Amino acid sequence: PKPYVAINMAELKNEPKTFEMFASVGPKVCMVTARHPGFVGFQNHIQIGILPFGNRYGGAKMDMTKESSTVRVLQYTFWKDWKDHEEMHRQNWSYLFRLCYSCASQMIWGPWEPIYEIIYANMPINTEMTDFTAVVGKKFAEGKPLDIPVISQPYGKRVVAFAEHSVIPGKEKQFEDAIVRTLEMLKKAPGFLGAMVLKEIGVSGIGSMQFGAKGFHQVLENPGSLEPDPNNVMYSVPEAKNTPQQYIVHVEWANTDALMFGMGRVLLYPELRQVHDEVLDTLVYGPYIRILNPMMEGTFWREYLNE
Amino acid sequence: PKPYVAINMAELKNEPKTFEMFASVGPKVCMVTARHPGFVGFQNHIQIGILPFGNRYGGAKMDMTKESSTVRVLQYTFWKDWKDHEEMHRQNWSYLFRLCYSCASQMIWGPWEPIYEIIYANMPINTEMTDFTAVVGKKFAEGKPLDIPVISQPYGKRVVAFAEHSVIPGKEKQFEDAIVRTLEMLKKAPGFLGAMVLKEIGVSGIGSMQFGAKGFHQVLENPGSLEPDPNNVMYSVPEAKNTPQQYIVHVEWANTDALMFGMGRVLLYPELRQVHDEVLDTLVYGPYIRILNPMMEGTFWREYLNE
Amino acid sequence: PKPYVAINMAELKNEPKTFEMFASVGPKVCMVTARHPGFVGFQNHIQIGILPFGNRYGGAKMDMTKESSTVRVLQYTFWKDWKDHEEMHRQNWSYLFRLCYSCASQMIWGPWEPIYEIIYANMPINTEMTDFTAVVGKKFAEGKPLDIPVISQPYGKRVVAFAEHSVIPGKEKQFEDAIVRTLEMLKKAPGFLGAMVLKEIGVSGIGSMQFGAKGFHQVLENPGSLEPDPNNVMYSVPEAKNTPQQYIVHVEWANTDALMFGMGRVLLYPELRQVHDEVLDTLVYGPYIRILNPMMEGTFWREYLNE
Amino acid sequence: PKPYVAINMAELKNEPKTFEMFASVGPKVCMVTARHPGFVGFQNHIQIGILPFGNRYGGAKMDMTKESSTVRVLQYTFWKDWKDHEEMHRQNWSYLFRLCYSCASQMIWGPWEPIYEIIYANMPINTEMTDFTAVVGKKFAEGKPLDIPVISQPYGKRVVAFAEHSVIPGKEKQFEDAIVRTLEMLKKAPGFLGAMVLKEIGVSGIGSMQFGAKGFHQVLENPGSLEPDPNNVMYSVPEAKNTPQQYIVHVEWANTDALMFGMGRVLLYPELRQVHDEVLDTLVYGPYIRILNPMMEGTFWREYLNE
Ligand SMILES: [Fe+3]
Ligand SMILES: [Fe+3]
Ligand SMILES: [Fe+3]
Ligand SMILES: [Fe+3]
Repeated sequence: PKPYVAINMAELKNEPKTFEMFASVGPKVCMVTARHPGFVGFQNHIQIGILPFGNRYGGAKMDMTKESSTVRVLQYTFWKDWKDHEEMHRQNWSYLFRLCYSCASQMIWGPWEPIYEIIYANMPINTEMTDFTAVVGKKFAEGKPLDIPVISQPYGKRVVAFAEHSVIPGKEKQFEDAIVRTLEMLKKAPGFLGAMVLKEIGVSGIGSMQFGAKGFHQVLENPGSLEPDPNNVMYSVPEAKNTPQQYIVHVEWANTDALMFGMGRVLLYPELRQVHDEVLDTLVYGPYIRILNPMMEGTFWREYLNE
Repeated sequence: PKPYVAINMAELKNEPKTFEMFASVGPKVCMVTARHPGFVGFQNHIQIGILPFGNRYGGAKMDMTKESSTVRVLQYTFWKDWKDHEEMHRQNWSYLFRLCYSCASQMIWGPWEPIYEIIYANMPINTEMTDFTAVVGKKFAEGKPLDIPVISQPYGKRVVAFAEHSVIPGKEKQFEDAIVRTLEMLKKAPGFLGAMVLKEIGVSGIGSMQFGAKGFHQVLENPGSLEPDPNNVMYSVPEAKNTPQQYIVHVEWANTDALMFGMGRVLLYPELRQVHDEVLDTLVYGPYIRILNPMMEGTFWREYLNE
Repeated sequence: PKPYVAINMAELKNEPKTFEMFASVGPKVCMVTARHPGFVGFQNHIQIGILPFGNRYGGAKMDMTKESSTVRVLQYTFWKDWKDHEEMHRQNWSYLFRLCYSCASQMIWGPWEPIYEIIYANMPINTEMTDFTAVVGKKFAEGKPLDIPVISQPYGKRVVAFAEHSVIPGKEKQFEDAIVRTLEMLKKAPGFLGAMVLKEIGVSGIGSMQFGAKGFHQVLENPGSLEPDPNNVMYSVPEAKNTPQQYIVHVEWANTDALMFGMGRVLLYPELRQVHDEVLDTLVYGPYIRILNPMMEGTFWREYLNE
Repeated sequence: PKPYVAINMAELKNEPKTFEMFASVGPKVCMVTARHPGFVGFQNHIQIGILPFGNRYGGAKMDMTKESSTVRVLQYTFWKDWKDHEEMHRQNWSYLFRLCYSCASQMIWGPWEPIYEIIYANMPINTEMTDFTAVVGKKFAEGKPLDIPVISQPYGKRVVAFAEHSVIPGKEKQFEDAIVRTLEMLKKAPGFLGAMVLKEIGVSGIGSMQFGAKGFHQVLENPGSLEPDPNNVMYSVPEAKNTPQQYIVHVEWANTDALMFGMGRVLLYPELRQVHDEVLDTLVYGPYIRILNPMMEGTFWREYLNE
């Protein structure tokens, strides 16, 4: 079935010390998160660039890593119930906070952790190029050759278009109907590896280190080994849900060329352009498209999705 | 069904500013072109070199990009009816002319835009290496394993042999029969990714910036933001059709080695050489073979072709 | 009287080896050509650049020799009858083919040899700056001061505007009348050294190395010392004549500045601009203006012209 | 059916001028060779190294190209009848000799051209990585999935083990029986792309430039544009057949590691070692194993082989 998604967002200095901490601390946080039985996996991204839309964002390009002074991370964790995410944080607060806080020296902004429900998903399991022979054989043995997925390679061997949208109040249903129609046609593009639509349902105060006064002081004064009071979070997840309603349209691609022209299909193919125009008419903000590299992931989240 | 093809040809300085403008302005032109419902896609090429034919063109080689001071572009746009191309230009002239004119500072020759009909086509849909598992599965589920195409990868990951021919008046039928027979045998060469024969039917004056006196002066005097009179084009598309009749034989290949020895099959394989000799006996000019890289493309034109 | 003109066109690598062969092989070809009594001279050009028309071809300039990776040659041979050119080639094929073929290692495109009739000529004999005293004296002694020409210096000491045009079918007479009126007024421009209008009447297959299948294979397989079958040309000169009709407007100038502002007189001088507008209204293609340096020439062709 | 094989052998200076002539002159010779209807294709190799057999040839390695002062070529041409090869050489002698003689400046040894019959062949058609989807689809449509070959990529994208053997007189039958059993088992090794056994039936004197006294002087005295008398060869092909009987065991591999450990299977796998020991007991000379790169080839010879 469809899990809920927590996306931890932060911006850090673009320097080797940051990427060393990704390799040291990242796996630990993931291991702590996996203590909860509602955890069904994760997909962690670094932003490598921005889709320029021709020259609409003419200072951007799809790979800005060599030039950029910062790196933005977007860490998806998937949950059977979004309340599992909140329980996990509280049950493991002593490990989690101390781990996360060790990133402090590299932080420029964040963490900010909105929660989403998945309202549409066409996402395959990941496979390495070594796996497809056995996948094909199993599917033909089962009499289901239609179930043979594209090869979506894990661990940094594909790219993600992360398309931010916020919708005019009262237009959410028109947006949702038109974006599904759009993605159902978009899957014809070469190198298309899957898509899903995330609809924000709120924000995790504890995952965003957003406390009341007491916890705020505990964070600012912290030597690194004392927890802020997790009961000092002043708001529930739904209380922080944004209006205008926010969505993420998450589309995966074989490479940045397939991304650029594949996403471009909603502008260049007249039939799809007419359908996607109904999306555009609903927007307060967007589409703003970040280019992401899914480097570290627990691919079994897609096994849960498609069961 | 078979679309018509407009091929915009130009020669520009081989320098980074030229390729930057390809990345900034090119997508804009394509987006404007896609406003017309008769537009079914595009395939935009840079010439990377010239087939030397042994040492017949001993100064040429298949990849001259490092040494060449110029870059030739050949931009295919595909149309349900060629008149759609003419209508699109006129309906969107203010955007198109101003976009296109921004390339002027890099231009050495062109634009020149002949219009072609497709008299023969054996062209697959494009697929990325990630896609072939799902394509195979669907074709077997549909009971059509013969319909499984070769893997023709989009966006700069294959090469094109662009073979110019002009034919002795009265020999067009002999040319057309023998070239089809040739291409039906050529598809056995390894790495063959498809072929088509384009027969010129005229030239788009508006796409070639070829006006009467009034438009000529408006082009030469232009600050960049004023349109030449699009009604000042003095000839219709068929009025400029060339005699001797011109053809493009367009053959796609996995790589330049497959191209070199695959096209060479019409000289090296006795059975095919006898067939291709009937092509050669009809020619005023050619074959002259440009090596093209299809870098930017709207691959859905092959979906239209093969429906 | 007016001779016919064959223009051998080719594009070669811009490197010292190419120019060394011009000095070694070029004179030999010309010497073989002078074996025929219908040969009345020659004028051999390298293209040094392209007229930018302001910034219509903003990437071009009048002298591109330092940056360009290729060099284009345009070799005029003049003939009492165009059939003399065809006879000469066949009678001397063993020398000519082997001489021309030794250029192969430098060739990128060509040879392509259209044949032209001269429909208008205002061209003086060449003289060096040392000659003018005797020319002046001789003309006054004869009572013919009007026969004193401008000083048109031979052997690379003037420049040529090579202006390509193709004309809308049915407008040939309007083009020809208007271009003659244009050139009769243009001769007032400072530094004007003469003009002629060449009208294409066909293409020499043998001079273009355009054979049937048999000769094509003999060319491609050639070690350099065996002739392709000269009777294997499959078309006569007039059979290859182009429609739309092609013309060359050939104007000679004291220097590239005189050329730029002198040719510009058809745009800058209102009275001449009105006349030349009648040329522009007839065009399918052009004017496209190559800047040529006449380096090697047999100036006695102008003596034949002016007798 | 099984063609006959001519293998032209030579050793040339290992310098870029040698490889430029391979690209310029090589295709010309092949085009001349394809004039004969008995020609069914070719496979041209450069030796990249020598299999060291541990340190039995401790000064050799599988890739010696960076260090070696020479390059050895082994050019296979395939013929319906070996007499066709002899006929082809004599019928086209003036082109062939002059083309071949242009290699003189680079030659250190050769040419030497033995002729072979194929007594065993397990060789697939070549395919590029782009082709296999259609090959699989076609074979399943034909109901013959067992006929799906390995992917044997043409044009320098695989390697060849060229294993020289000469056999004790009277042991040819034991050798032939044991090598076929060996190769039938060897096809199990990973990356095995095919094998064939060539049995020498003679030597082409004309292809080896081995004339009588008259032709020898004509060769030594040649300016490059005169043929030696091709009828001055003093021996027929079978008159030069070697005793001890010579064989080539030709095995193709995905890469040099597959080659080293795959050919090594006859030493490392006890069951196959016992079978291959019967080959070793018959030998006067060998096995000596050259590592070859098949760079230029006419892949359709395998289409003739497997029909
Ligand atoms: Fe979290
Ligand atoms: Fe166009
Ligand atoms: Fe000529
Ligand atoms: Fe041979």
